[PDB]
Amino acid sequence: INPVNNRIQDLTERSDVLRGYLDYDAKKERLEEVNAELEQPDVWNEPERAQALGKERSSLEAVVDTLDQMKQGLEDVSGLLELAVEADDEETFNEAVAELDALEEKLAQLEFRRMFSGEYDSADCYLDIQAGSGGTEAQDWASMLERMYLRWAESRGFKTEIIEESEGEVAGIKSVTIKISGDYAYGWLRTETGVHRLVRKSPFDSGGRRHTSFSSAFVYPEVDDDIDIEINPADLRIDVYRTSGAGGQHVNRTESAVRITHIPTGIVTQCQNDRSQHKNKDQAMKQMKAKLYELEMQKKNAEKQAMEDNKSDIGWGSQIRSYVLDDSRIKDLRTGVETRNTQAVLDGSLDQFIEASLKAG
Amino acid sequence: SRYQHTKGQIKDNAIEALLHDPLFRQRVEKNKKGKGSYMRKGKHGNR
RNA sequence: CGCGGGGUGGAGCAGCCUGGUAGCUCGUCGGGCUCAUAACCCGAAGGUCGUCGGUUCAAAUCCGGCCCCCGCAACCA
RNA sequence: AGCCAGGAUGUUGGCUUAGAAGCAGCCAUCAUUUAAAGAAAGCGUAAUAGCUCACUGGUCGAGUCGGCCUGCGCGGAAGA
RNA sequence: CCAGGGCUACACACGUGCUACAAUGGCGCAUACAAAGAGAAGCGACCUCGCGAGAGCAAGCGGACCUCAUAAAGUGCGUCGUAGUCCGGAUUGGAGUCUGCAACUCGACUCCAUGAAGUCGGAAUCGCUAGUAAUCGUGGAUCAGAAUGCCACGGUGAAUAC
RNA sequence: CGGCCGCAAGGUUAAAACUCAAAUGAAUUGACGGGGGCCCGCACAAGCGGUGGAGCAUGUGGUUUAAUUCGAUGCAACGCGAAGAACCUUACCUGGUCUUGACAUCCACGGAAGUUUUCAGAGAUGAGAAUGUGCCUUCGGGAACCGUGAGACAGGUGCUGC
RNA sequence: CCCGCAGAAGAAGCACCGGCUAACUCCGUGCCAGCAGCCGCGGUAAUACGGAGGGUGCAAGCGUUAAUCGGAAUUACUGGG
Ligand SMILES: [Mg+2]
Ligand SMILES: [Mg+2]
Ligand SMILES: [Mg+2]
Ligand SMILES: [Mg+2]
Ligand SMILES: [Mg+2]
Ligand SMILES: [Mg+2]
Ligand SMILES: [Mg+2]
Ligand SMILES: [Mg+2]
Ligand SMILES: [Mg+2]
Ligand SMILES: [Mg+2]
Ligand SMILES: [Mg+2]
Ligand SMILES: [Mg+2]
Ligand SMILES: [Mg+2]
Ligand SMILES: [Mg+2]
Ligand SMILES: [Mg+2]
Ligand SMILES: [Mg+2]
Ligand SMILES: [Mg+2]
Ligand SMILES: [Mg+2]
Ligand SMILES: [Mg+2]
Ligand SMILES: [Mg+2]
Ligand SMILES: [Mg+2]
Ligand SMILES: [Mg+2]
Ligand SMILES: [Mg+2]
Ligand SMILES: [Mg+2]
Ligand SMILES: [Mg+2]
Ligand SMILES: [Mg+2]
Ligand SMILES: [Mg+2]
Ligand SMILES: [Mg+2]
Ligand SMILES: [Mg+2]
Ligand SMILES: [Mg+2]
Ligand SMILES: [Mg+2]
Repeated sequence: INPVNNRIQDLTERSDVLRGYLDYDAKKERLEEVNAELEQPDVWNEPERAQALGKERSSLEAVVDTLDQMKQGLEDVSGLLELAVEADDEETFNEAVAELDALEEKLAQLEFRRMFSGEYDSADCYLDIQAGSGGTEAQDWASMLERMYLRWAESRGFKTEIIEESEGEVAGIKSVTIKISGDYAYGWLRTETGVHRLVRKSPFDSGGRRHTSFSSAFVYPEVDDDIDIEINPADLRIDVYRTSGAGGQHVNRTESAVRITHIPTGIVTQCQNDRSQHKNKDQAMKQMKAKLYELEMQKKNAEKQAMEDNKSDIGWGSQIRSYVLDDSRIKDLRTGVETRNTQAVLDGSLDQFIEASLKAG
Repeated sequence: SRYQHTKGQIKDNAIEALLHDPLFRQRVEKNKKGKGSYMRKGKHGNR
């Protein structure tokens, strides 16, 4: 028919998922309820509420006001060339060409919303893939799931770097660590944390029967340059006193010992090893430098442990995709995308398993 | 609703720690014919 | 801050003392052996010797500074 | 130096067409109505609103103001 | 339904084959000795042209009469005399023939030139005891053209089994 | 654990909670043994000639790619299906297109079929420009072919050798 | 307790259906959700899951837990090794 007009029905294909997910009718209808909330004289007495809302109304704009104009252009961009192809108006033929860029850039305005989820989207990330027990079949599938994403990362233009590796005793691997390098590395693979599921007839067992083996693929950026010891002497109360006393008249007179008490925290750091106050100062400053940074490593782990506590209670909800190769069927159990193209999946056909997975997530 | 796994504390990884839980153990299907496909009575024993 | 030794492939040790071409076991990689793995047999690759500077025909080597590691010392009051 | 008037015009001026609208990081320094007005010196309010100074006239009407070179002082200066 | 590309891609590795490392050999000339098989929009002698692959003309035969199609090793004479040699044959450049709408990715063959690796082959491993092994040549199925593969026939013809 | 005994090591008397739905005995049919007896095959021994080394043909795993079609992938896959990928094959990839359709039966309507040539395009197709008319006693249609149309369906080298 | 009403009028549910143990097949879910007393069923043709059709077992009562005994001659004197 027309590659120009079918492209419009393909922008429609990208639009309808966003129409159904965020509910652009109810997402629109939410705005008029908060217009009357904001249109009020007694909203000045809660300025924090209005400041939280004054941009919240604008957050609803770029979602609704983009889609509200987007539905109008579907008939408009298609109907422009439809009248231009009849009269063969070559200028009007070229007029609808820029019209194809009208809604697509608006769709790109929603692409901001697609990548809005995240604070390290453009950061480089790691691809850590651990294998389940499963005998050797799970060892092989970790390798089969390695090259699943290793073929895909190079299929899109991302730099693939293999940092760590651990091979199988018989065949396959055990736990490989790939570092995907480039911009938007962690952004696309953010929806890849979670266990993957394989169902196939295992070739490793002699009487080969259908094994249901699993593999997990946890990703994380691990990119930082900010380390704060907070050795600022506005803190760190210094207390100097004299030792126990074994060296006669001298050590009982010299205030050699020293204590380092942190002002915000309260941990004390004493040192009375050497004989000079100048020498015990640097050692007590060193031990305080250790005990303060090691307190920071526990608060890093405390927030990390509470982060896992929202993940350990999930259980059988950490499964991502079901690769049932006995009947040649793929099941993304999160969203509900079924595909019958397992030979093409291993090439890295997961673009269908991202557009459905990431925008809805 | 909340799955009780068999490890008290969890450190550094959630999804990977659950991978070594008996929830995600290997499931081997007992074949209908061949090796390890003998049954006393099976599913309906009428002779 | 003192004194002595050390930093050599992925690991552990040689060689430095008295300068030129860096070695051994394990590991890694490829191929055989076996139904398959381990092991075994065979072949090959891999380190400018912590870093910088100086001297020298030539620096892993001799000297110096710094960073790092270990041991000793850190005393009479 | 005081006491009396104005202190405007487009301009809610382009942020990226969430909010500083003479006022956070925004840019740049326009031309006219002209005794006179900087798209700005401060306070202020999510923002505005509002009150003064910049600059200019009337008026009681004379010297006055800002630096530099220097003599001698002042504050900084709390112990048994 | 349709055109072009791809199944022929290329740092690597393996399996199965062909051809050699030479003198029981290569090359030059003359030349002896077979079986089976295929053939009609098919195979297509004699003759002429060409260094050739073939081109032109063109009977015979759908068949023990015709064509494919001089079988090659072998034999005799001569030469090279043990070197990367006249061993070996890949690769590439230039010039052509056939088939086919079409030979570029991607054909077969010929011609001229070029002419690498390879000098008896690590661990290890395979086939075979009679006209077998080894070694040489021809045909057919497939097919417009396109094999060292497959299938099949024939020539020469061992060694050892205590 | 407590009691008795012992120099000690321990001996003796002797539970429960919890957990599984089997533990065990003799015998029987097979398979297996680095068990025995007997026997066979190129299995070994005795030998000849090859493979792995070198170039090339072909297939495969990989890697790559828009795609490198799918399948075979210990022995018993790897010159395998393919007795032959320049188009075709072809199922693959990109792009261009048609959908009750390239192939099939039924129905109504309009026309014998069929032949020649031009324009646009990579082609599929679209638009035309000339021409003709075979069988019966239905002859206002049956028998053939072309075209449009809706409804049944057509189609699949799509999945499962589990 | 006995007589009268243009009146069937006011009165039927509950488990189970693989075997033990009377009683069969289709849809929906695909080792997930669930069933259970025991053996064990569910891995895309389930009579064992869920829901319907029928079928059975009982019935103003059924079904499930709980307790004792029986089956248990698995405490055996009757009656074992
Ligand atoms: Mg030396
Ligand atoms: Mg190895
Ligand atoms: Mg030097
Ligand atoms: Mg003054
Ligand atoms: Mg002073
Ligand atoms: Mg004073
Ligand atoms: Mg084609
Ligand atoms: Mg193939
Ligand atoms: Mg080729
Ligand atoms: Mg001779
Ligand atoms: Mg001639
Ligand atoms: Mg000729
Ligand atoms: Mg030659
Ligand atoms: Mg030549
Ligand atoms: Mg040898
Ligand atoms: Mg032929
Ligand atoms: Mg034959
Ligand atoms: Mg005692
Ligand atoms: Mg005891
Ligand atoms: Mg006998
Ligand atoms: Mg198949
Ligand atoms: Mg073969
Ligand atoms: Mg298409
Ligand atoms: Mg007619
Ligand atoms: Mg016609
Ligand atoms: Mg079978
Ligand atoms: Mg009645
Ligand atoms: Mg039940
Ligand atoms: Mg049922
Ligand atoms: Mg009882
Ligand atoms: Mg008894």
